[PDB]
Amino acid sequence: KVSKSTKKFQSKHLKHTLDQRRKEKIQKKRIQGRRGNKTDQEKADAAGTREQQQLKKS
Amino acid sequence: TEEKILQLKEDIADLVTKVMEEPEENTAALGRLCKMVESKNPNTCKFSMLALVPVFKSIIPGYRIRPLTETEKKEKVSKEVSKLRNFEQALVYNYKNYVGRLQSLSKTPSNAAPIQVSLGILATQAAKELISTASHFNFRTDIFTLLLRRICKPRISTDPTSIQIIQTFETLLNEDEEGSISFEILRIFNKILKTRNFNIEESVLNMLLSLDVLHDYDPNTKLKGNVSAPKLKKKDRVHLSKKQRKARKEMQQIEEEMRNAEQAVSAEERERNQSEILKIVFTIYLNILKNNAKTLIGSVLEGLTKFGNMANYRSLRLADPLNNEIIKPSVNVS
Amino acid sequence: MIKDKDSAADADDLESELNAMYSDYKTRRSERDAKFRAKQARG
Amino acid sequence: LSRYVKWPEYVRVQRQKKI
Amino acid sequence: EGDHKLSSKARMIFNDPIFNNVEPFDSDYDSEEEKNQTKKEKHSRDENLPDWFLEDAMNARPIK
Repeated sequence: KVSKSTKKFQSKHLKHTLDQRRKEKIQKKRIQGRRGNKTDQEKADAAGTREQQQLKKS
Repeated sequence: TEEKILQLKEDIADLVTKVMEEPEENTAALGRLCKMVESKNPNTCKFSMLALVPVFKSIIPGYRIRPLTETEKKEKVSKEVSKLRNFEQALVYNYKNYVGRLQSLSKTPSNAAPIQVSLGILATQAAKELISTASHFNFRTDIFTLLLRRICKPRISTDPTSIQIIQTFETLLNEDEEGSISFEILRIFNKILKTRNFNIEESVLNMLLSLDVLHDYDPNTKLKGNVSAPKLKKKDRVHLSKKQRKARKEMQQIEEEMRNAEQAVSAEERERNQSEILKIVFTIYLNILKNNAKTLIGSVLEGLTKFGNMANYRSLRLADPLNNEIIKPSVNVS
Repeated sequence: MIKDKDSAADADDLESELNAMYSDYKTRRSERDAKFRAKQARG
Repeated sequence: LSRYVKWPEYVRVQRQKKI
Repeated sequence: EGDHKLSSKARMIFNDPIFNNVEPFDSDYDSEEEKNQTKKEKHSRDENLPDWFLEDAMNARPIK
């Protein structure tokens, strides 16, 4: 037996939820192959510490 | 006199223990201990002056003590605050006297008896050790002046403390980002150099190479891995009354705007300090070049190469530059 | 209750009180922004 | 605090003119 | 205990690393010249009434 909340959500919010999920998937697929999309932690790891930077400068 | 030395050490230790654990109402102990430094007996002066360094390094607060005078207050309403104010004023007075004595003892023309030279060396070591943490305190200018006068001597190789003082100054300039302490040191350094017609050792001039205020790094540099609990867990909280929680919210909302304003002020002051320090450093370098000192050219050119873009013979020197293991000299090679 | 009078000491005390009032007024009026408080910290 | 509220403006002004 | 000459507190106080080896052409700096220079600089960089009455870049364009 279907619960009341399930009926309400499927009658009200299912369509836009599915559309937004599709749009998010499309955007992720589009930007998967692009170059220049990195997380802050990854950017910090690539940048290195200060001492690593004086090592690189030398 | 050896038993007298033991009795003096016992008295100093007793005073240090008396003032160490709870210094607010043991003020007279600290006052007498500081008075012992001015004693004409070399033994008392040495032992008290060397023992007072940990005392100050522990009892100096985390800020600068303002000259809070009663004229604007007219309060007379304090029970545990009045004693704190008295302790702060007495600490300022005693620290002032101690720093003055250190400065007076540092000045030794190297012609008196060796006891006075030893006194000056010990005073210089005490001042060097004190400035590592008392830089954010009153009368730092006197310590900076005496240390730089010791460093800016024409001959410093015979001094057994020049290495340590240069290392401390380099560390201070390296770890200072805002540029306040760096500018404060550079003003005195320029003032001393102008008196000596810009005549120092390449090694001395090498301290300006460590100025952090004249350095730029990656906007997203990786700091050290620092891990801490983000928030206290909800089920492990301490009970707070409604008034306590409201006061907590109010103080948090005040602290957030105070932090924002502090960041803005630091950002706007770093640029001005950087400009002033660039002016001073370039003036010093150009005056050295015009004087044409054969033993200072390489360091000057290295400084210009390092700090040029921020603007609008190793056996002939001691005290290799700070972080020399990674700072490969661009122009001042061997 | 104090039954004593001074000629110039009263005027000097009045001047000191006025100076303290003006200084407190200046500080209160200038502390309306947190930037001044932050600057005073490093002052 | 702001203790100036112990003096009204007219009193403060008439004492400032005394100086 | 160990039967030392100094007391335990005195032993702790005087065994700190600061108590190391602690056992009981030519020129001298010209303070007068620097004082005169500071006075000249102060002159080159710039009474009974109350205060409430009287008052009433080399880093501008770097490469970045």
